[PDB]
Amino acid sequence: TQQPIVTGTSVISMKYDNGVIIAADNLGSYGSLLRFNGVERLIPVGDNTVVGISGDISDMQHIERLLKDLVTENAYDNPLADAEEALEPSYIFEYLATVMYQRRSKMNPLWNAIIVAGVQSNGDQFLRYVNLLGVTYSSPTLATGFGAHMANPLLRKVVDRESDIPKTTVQVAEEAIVNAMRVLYYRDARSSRNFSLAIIDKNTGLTFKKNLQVENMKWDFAKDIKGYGTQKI
Amino acid sequence: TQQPIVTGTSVISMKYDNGVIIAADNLGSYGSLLRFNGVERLIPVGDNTVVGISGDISDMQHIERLLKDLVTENAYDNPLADAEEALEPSYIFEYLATVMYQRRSKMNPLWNAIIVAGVQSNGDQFLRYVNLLGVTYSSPTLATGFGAHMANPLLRKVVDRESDIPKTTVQVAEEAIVNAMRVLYYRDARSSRNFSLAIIDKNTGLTFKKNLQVENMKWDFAKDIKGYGTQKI
Amino acid sequence: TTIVGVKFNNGVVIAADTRSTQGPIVADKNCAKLHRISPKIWCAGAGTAADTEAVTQLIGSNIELHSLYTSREPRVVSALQMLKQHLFKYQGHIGAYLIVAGVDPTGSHLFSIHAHGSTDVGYYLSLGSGSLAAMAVLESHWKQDLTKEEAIKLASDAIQAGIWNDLGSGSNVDVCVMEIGKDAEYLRNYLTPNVREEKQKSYKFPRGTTAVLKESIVNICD
Amino acid sequence: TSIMAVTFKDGVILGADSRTTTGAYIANRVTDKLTRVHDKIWCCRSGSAADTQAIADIVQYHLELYTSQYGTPSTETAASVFKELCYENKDNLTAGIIVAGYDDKNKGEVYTIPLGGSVHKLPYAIAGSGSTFIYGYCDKNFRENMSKEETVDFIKHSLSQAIKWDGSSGGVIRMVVLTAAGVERLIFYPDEYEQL
Amino acid sequence: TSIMAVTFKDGVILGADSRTTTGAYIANRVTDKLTRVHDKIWCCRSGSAADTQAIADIVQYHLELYTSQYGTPSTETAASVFKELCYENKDNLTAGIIVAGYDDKNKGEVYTIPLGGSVHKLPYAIAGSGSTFIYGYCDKNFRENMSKEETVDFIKHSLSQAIKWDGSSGGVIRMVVLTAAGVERLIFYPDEYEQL
Amino acid sequence: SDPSSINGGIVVAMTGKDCVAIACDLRLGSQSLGVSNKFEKIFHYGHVFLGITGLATDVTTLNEMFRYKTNLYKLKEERAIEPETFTQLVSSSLYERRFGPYFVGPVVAGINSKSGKPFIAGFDLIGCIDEAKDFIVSGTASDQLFGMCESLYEPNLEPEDLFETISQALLNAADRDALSGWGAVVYIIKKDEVVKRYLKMRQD
Amino acid sequence: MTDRYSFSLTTFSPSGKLGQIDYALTAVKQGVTSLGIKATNGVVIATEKKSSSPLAMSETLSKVSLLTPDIGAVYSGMGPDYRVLVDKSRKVAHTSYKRIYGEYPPTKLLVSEVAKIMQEATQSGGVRPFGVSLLIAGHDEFNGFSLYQVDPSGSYFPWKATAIGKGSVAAKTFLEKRWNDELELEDAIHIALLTLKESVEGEFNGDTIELAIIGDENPDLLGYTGIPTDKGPRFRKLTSQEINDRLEA
Amino acid sequence: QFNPYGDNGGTILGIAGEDFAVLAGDTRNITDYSINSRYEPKVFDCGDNIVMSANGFAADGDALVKRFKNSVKWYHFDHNDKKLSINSAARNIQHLLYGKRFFPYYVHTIIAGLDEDGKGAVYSFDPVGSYEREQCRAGGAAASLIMPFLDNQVNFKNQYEPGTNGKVKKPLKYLSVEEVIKLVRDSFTSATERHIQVGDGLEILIVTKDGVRKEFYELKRD
Ligand SMILES: COc1cc(/C=C/CCCN2CCCN(CCC/C=C/c3cc(OC)c(OC)c(OC)c3)CC2)cc(OC)c1OC
Ligand SMILES: COc1cc(/C=C\CCCN2CCCN(CCC/C=C/c3cc(OC)c(OC)c(OC)c3)CC2)cc(OC)c1OC
Ligand SMILES: COc1cc(/C=C\CCCN2CCCN(CCC/C=C/c3cc(OC)c(OC)c(OC)c3)CC2)cc(OC)c1OC
Repeated sequence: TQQPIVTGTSVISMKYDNGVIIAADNLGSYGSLLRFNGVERLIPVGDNTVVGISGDISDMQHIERLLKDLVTENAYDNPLADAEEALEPSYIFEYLATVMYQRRSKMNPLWNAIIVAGVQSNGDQFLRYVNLLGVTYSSPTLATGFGAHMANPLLRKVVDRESDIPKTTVQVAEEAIVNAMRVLYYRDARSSRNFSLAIIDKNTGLTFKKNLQVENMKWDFAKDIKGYGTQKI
Repeated sequence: TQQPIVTGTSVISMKYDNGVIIAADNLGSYGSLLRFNGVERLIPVGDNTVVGISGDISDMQHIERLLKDLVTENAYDNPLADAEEALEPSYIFEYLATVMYQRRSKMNPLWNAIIVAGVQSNGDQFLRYVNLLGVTYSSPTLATGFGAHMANPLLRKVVDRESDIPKTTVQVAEEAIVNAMRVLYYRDARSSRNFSLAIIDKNTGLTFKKNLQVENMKWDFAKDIKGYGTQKI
Repeated sequence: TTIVGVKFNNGVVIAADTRSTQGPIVADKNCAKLHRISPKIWCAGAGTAADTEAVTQLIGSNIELHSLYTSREPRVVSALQMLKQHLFKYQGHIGAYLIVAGVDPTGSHLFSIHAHGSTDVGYYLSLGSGSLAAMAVLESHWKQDLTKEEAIKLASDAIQAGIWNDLGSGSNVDVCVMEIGKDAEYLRNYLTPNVREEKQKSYKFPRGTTAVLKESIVNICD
Repeated sequence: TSIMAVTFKDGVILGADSRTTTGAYIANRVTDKLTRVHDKIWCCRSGSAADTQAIADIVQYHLELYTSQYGTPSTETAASVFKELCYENKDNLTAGIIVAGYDDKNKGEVYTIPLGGSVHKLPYAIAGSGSTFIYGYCDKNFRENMSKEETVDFIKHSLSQAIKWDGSSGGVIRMVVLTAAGVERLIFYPDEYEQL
Repeated sequence: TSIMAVTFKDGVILGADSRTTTGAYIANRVTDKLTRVHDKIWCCRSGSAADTQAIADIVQYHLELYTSQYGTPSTETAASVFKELCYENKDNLTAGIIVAGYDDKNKGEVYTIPLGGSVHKLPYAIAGSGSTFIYGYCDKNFRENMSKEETVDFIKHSLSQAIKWDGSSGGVIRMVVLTAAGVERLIFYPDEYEQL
Repeated sequence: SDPSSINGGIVVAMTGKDCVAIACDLRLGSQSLGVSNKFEKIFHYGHVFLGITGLATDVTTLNEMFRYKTNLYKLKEERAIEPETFTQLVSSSLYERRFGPYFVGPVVAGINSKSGKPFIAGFDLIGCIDEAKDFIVSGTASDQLFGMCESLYEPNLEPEDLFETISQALLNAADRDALSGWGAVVYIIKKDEVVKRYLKMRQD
Repeated sequence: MTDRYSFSLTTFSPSGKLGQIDYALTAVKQGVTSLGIKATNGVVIATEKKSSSPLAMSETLSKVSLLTPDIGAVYSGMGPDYRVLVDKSRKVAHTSYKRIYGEYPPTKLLVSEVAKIMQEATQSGGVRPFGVSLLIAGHDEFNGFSLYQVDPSGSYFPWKATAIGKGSVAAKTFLEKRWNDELELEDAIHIALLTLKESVEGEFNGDTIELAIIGDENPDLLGYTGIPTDKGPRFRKLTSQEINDRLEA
Repeated sequence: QFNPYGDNGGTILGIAGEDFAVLAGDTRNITDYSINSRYEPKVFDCGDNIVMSANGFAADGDALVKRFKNSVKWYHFDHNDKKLSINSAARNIQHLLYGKRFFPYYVHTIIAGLDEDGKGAVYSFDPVGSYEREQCRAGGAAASLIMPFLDNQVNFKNQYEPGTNGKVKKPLKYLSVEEVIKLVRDSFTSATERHIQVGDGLEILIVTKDGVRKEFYELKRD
């Protein structure tokens, strides 16, 4: 039983016709002080899986280590460590969802919300959520923190249900994500302009974009805004 | 019932053969923040009286203007406001004391500690203290806050009983006050280097020294202090 | 309680007031607050008295046991490390606040330890309710390169400021002088400036004043 | 929020971010925190928006009534009406206000009124939650009697740092310039002050 | 407490103020918050003095044992040991540590381990209560690969500012220079840095 | 809810010339209710005397325990324990319970069978030792006891003079205490012999 | 790890002997001779500082050890077993005595405590008896001066004077015809010096001989002054210059 | 939050003699462990040969004293300069006090003078107005230290006639002002030894048919 100190905000994600996109900003807040700006909160596991993380950053760093070690040990006495027996996204998630739940059940949680994004070896897209409570669920869109309030409603307009996934291309889905990221930067006070994004496509593999910035911002209308109701100058 | 916001630390003072001295540093702190460095906390009323105020600085400013109103009103219908029926140190004290105890009694204190210093018309030294409870007392030395704990012991080494007062000169008195102000600067975390000092002498009248600095500090021995126990370098 | 430590040119001196208080009651007008850890490592204690003695004797015991093992004179830094690691373990619940000074093969040392386990180094230190009054003095009269006699006077005036100006402190000043090439010097009641005046009357009673119901011998032998 | 007012040769400039927040949610990203209580008397508001809008509204009313009776009020008087409302109602207000204005007799003036209801006349004044981070910066960079351009830059830089570090601050930097020439409103957008 | 470590051309420098307080009483005005854990690996202490001393004591041991067995440890290794202690005992510790070290392979390195147990590698880091006031200044004034006298000056100025504003900082400014040349201790008194 | 004050009781001890005295009231109450008028609070192990005020269950437990320990001391050391040594045994046994202590206030009195020197000492509930050559007080009326002793006490009082003093100090203090009284006992102790007198006091 | 010897290593033989104790006893007999003497006002214990190589250091070879500032011990037999036993002994004097009564144990009690440790090694699972015998000399306030012998069996006895190791039978016979109950400390030292001579095969000086006294209080050896009720240790180890000095007799 | 009350220490004592009365208090004024003043009188002449002490929370004490003095002056104004007899002053004081029954004067009050028959009088008060005439009363810090002593050495309690063995109480012959004063002094010196709040100085006001006399004696200053 604890409280988060250094924290990361929204992780957003959705799935398109041939894979998943997931994104997260590069900020580690310390209460209201925006302390660390070079914080990578997307963690790729091999080449078919990215795990995005929000919440306590020390706990994130721990989970990070758990994931490298999961990879090291999958290699041990496994000549198929990069073939029929590589880490699958469903394996990593079930692992993670298992630890979160045990940690909550010892009344000493990992203070995090996790989305695991990837493509399964049969081509299937994987997108599932887990948090400090051990609660898990899936949806064509998934987001944590402010993202579940602001990002989901936007992303859900591209992909409302299951049948929308095949109709959604990677161009459309990526644009939706970059938009949502801007909305989040408009309205969430713990967000940063700089973020990272990752595509996990079943033909092109893992593409990992970093040092992105939120661009095309509308602020101009602010000059025409004066006082708080009655003022004229 | 309130809580203080912007604050002033110790006011310290004593009486010598011919009058009194009173000192106060020029700072208003905002909790741990050392916010304002120009604050004069010695309020002269007339030329036989200085009033040093610690505690909440908004309440001090209020008290400060009460004092001006008190000088204006004394001079109404009074051809003797510049002699005989001029404001006396004890009058100014009894008033403040009255207000303090009244505010306490309304459960809405003037969040302060006041020391009234001056020379009465007959020649007698006046030195008395009142605080946010309306508690009052007199002693050959007086101090608020840290001054009570660190200044008073130094000052009582000079004036330890009433019979010591006609023995103590202004130079000796003024010496003690200055050393005390330095000790306070060494050891009070809410204090300031810059301070004001006022001397009210029965023969020289009011002498008010602003913009004094703490001088003659011993810091050199700090080079030899390494580690917190076993470290040699 | 008021305790101080002052380093001088060739040694270290510690002093303490003599008063022990249960709330606002003086329980012992004359107790010694100066504790031997080893023949030339002395300690001044303020806080929960039981803890001040118990922690001082446990470390004292171990310091002896360890110097017998190693065939070396005990070092002040070892009392320090053993005190601190013990206090730290107990997270402040052992209310021990200590000024530990002494001479050993490495020289002369002055440390302070707070109950939670933090330690400090200095040429002069104080602790206790009288801490601020004493420090006021120290802070005004201290200078490097004191003689032994100056440091005794300086330390002794610091305790005095606490006695007079602190309600938690009073009666007498104890001093201990640990110089480098000589025996530790332990001056119990080095100052006794609070002697009770003669009373106006004698309250000795006439014999038989008290009413008795039964009288009896007690058997204390086998 | 991050607010400041700085005096210079020709007058005085007020500045502010434009972010008001309810928790971590940015309720308004184009807030106007620079507030007119007279032609050449403006204030920077911080604290409870309700408490602080209401105080400004009352002060506007008072100085307007003052004006019709005794002509133009001094900056010092504007500060006094503020202090009076803030001090006597200290139990039920969370307001931290910087009052700033221009006279031909007096040039530029800055008063800060913090949570006390205390009042302080300063060559410059910072306040708001973002202010803590730029205490050092401003103390090293304020010079008296700067030019208008110097001063606009000093505020630009300070406020961009406050916005950088404090998440309670952000959006646009607004300024209001008060000189004999009159009243000039300035704005500065993210893409400009971020890369400084 | 005000502390920082900055990496420059020939390694890294650590700076601390020298004031330890309980409430408003300065219990020690000549504290040494710069703490040796290996010859060329030091740390900056902020938080509980008990916690912070106890943790450093332990790390020193761990690195002394590492040395016996595996030769000289990297600055990152020292960081991992601080981290392990801090993260694993986060319920019972209150420590913000800065870890600084010289090593010929990667020159000077700076790690920060704040409350919690996170570990952050950076060009420089600031921490302690005094740190909040100099965030704006440090960010405007840091550049990589500074000379040794520029880095002393940058640290002297930041800290003097930190001390000016934070009542829980003060005293003397202590520095430790970790260079290929060895280990240098610097000290600056009030009558020197107050005039800055 | 204040364990040291559920049952009430007092003990005082003084030194005179080649003698010591130790005395206690006889009350055991359950708060306001008086329960027993025969709850003696003074014990002996050889020529060493122990008074215990505070929580009655712990008083009894502590007395049984020092019986047990001082018996073993005798069987091994082949002598009786001395007051100085026993004081140390008391102190260290109390500290063994530093974090769940017995709620008592011990007082030790006795003459050193080798030196003949008179010895008294007092402790708090966790074992801190107060050794003084004048008087030691403990109990619900300890402030009363302090006031009385500080006025009534002279050094070097002969045994029968000392008896008058200690009695008047105990008696008059219990009378300003709602939780003490119901009888008193006084032990006058010399290396030669020991006398035990019950006192006549008000019973309210 | 996995100490599976929970059964006893010293058993009763059918004759009724405890083999391992006899053998330990035997290892003592072949040890260098050491002796003790009780005088009216002191005790002396003595032994031979038999250097293996002359490259070894004499001081480094301690056979005489302070246990308590009023208690010394010396031995014959296996020296490492002794060193270990000394440290348990010192610790127990604190742990079961100083930390409970606030004073050092009387000499017989510390002895029965060393005896306890030794007995357990003749009975606990997985251990062999200690291969030493000790003479222990002390002074407490109620028993005055005393001298005890403790054996690997756990048995101990008080002696006016005794000796153990190689030359014990000769030494004991010689001691018997020189001991009266009116020796000063100084006399008994001289006698101890004589008795050692016979057992010492070669060079016989202050650097080949070790000597201790349990005697008067040395307030010169206290290390501090100011508490008159605290006098010096009664234990004193003689210097080579001290031994040599009275070897002229 | 704001707590409207404080403690300033002090101990006061009143003994009603035969044709006299005394009311004494220490002259020390404390806050926690600090000394505010070593001389700050606490026993006042009020006129009409009445002395009063209001000990406890000092600000409250002075409010009460001031109001009562005012009551005496206004009583003259309203009743042809009639003398406010001690019993009437006592009833007056009950009403002053009870007036604040729901925001009490945090003080314990004693007054002393002579009744209408010339006999010595002492009245003691609650913080909320309850009162009694009394032979002698201590109030404040050390009251529990002094009260049992005065029980013994003034009312001869638990003293019986030598030889009767508790059959005849020792007879309570009453005391000159000079003896009463010795008892007061020894009570206070006993007080200042064992209580950290009592010390510095002793001011005694003596009420006779000839008016009010004042005496001062120093106390220990630690
Ligand atoms: C920019 O707009 C904003 C304004 C505010 C509201 C600002 C007001 C701050 C409130 N306080 C902080 C300032 C300090 N404070 C009290 C100081 C604490 C120290 C305790 C203390 C108590 C005393 O009482 C006895 C003292 O007197 C001895 C004393 O000595 C100085 C110290 C309490 C109140 C908050 C915001 O979000 C984060 C915000 O961003 C949109
Ligand atoms: C007879 O023996 C005595 C006993 C005592 C009672 C024990 C003394 C206490 C000592 N201290 C006084 C109280 C102040 N103090 C530490 C303050 C509290 C620390 C808790 C804390 C923890 C935190 O977490 C890290 C905090 O941060 C959120 C925090 O707030 C800033 C506060 C340290 C030291 C006092 C005496 O003086 C009259 C005395 O006579 C000499
Ligand atoms: C004298 O001052 C000091 C005190 C201390 C010791 C106490 C300091 C505590 C400060 N805290 C800062 C960190 C913040 N905090 C609690 C709030 C945590 C944020 C919860 C959170 C969770 C989220 O998702 C799980 C969020 O994202 C959606 C989020 O947005 C910010 C916030 C409390 C604690 C330590 C210091 O340095 C080492 C120090 O010097 C500056």
